[PDB]
Amino acid sequence: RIIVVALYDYEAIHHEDLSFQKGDQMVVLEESGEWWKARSLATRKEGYIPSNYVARLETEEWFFKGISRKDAERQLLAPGNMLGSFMIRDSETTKGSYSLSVRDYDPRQGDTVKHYKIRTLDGFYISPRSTFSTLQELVDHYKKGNDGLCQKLSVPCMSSKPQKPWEKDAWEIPRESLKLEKKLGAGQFGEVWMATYNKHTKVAVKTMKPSVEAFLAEANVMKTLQHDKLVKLHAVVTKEPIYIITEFMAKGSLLDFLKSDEGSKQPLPKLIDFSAQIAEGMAFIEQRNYIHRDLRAANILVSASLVCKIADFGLARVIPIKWTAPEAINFGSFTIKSDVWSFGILLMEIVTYGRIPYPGMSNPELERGYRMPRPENCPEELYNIMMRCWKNRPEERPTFEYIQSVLDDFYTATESQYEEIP
Ligand SMILES: Fc1ccc(-c2nc3n(c2-c2ccncc2)CCS3)cc1
Ligand SMILES: [Ca+2]
Ligand SMILES: [Ca+2]
Ligand SMILES: [Cl-]
Repeated sequence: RIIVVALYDYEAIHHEDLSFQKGDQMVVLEESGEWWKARSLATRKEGYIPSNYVARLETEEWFFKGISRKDAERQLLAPGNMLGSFMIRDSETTKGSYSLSVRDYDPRQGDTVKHYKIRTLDGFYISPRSTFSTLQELVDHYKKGNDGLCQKLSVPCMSSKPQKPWEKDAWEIPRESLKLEKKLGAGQFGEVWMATYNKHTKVAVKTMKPSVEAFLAEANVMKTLQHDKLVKLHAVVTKEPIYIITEFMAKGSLLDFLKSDEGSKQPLPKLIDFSAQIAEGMAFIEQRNYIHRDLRAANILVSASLVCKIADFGLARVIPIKWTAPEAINFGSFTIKSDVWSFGILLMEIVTYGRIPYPGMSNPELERGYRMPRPENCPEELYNIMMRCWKNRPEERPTFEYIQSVLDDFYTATESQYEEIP
């Protein structure tokens, strides 16, 4: 007898899925991954529901599960929030513990987010003097007054409806299910379309010009590489020409967005954030021991809410020298370090708002030790990161883990990560 509650509103759009509202209790009948079979207690109907839409602490309006410090910082500084906006989350360095992230303001620094460790007793407390038995007592307390905090607690961080999962057992789909509506891009190997799946789910389809099974297997490799900074691979059409179905990114490629009007209005910390998300994705690729082979702003997608994701890596294997490292050009040796070089070039693209890497220079001719000069708006240390990425010896290039760690806390000293309260 398992009972869960709905965290968000969900309207059914399939044959056997259920419609429920925020707060509706339900009885779990079967747990089958992204989709569970359950029975509503309000409608008494048995059907399918998305797992990530229900919980059995998560039910609290001020708790956010599985999110990092940087993620909290991003979601709190997002539009729709104010001073005092806060959240309680799973600690990222203290496994099993919790942390509080609060939005603050201060001149000369702008809008910020402070983070406080929450210590579990052997109850909870931020300050040893003021202790609480439940987290709800903590939040209720600090909503009354700072009491040591950077700011008085106000309203929980604005919750965002999660991504609707792909329908069950729909990895291989019939072509008739798709209506390719608007061509977004074309190339030598195929084209890219904005399309609709079964009249309900907007997706992006990549049509591949005409081995079948081997490519299919490569796609089966890609499908298991799921990450928030990697484009979600939903479905595939098997009959030629092969269609690759992925999630739709509203603002398209990072290149086009940076060259766009809205992109030119994006400040430097936002660019740093973009490249930090890209670095995180490439770090996920790095930990899994894989290779992108073609890292550029053109191969990075941007969601509607300004989220940068890595797209279509590994497709290159089934087949850009300015983004390519010397060790990969002269000897065809492609490794993660060449991806680091490529990431340096990408960094340069992002700071220069999509500008061509070596302007005025043709592909031929680096041997004289020439590196791109630092742009006027580019920070010296960021340029230092670029230079570290552009090193002749591949083994002397930084890891994507380290690069991500540096870019994430680019404006924060290590000591200033979590505020200390006596
Ligand atoms: F399977 C895939 C389908 C489309 C793409 C794709 N390739 C490019 N863009 C998109 C894309 C566009 C819009 N939404 C999502 C992806 C934009 C510039 S080049 C990649 C993989
Ligand atoms: Ca500086
Ligand atoms: Ca500290
Ligand atoms: Cl029942």
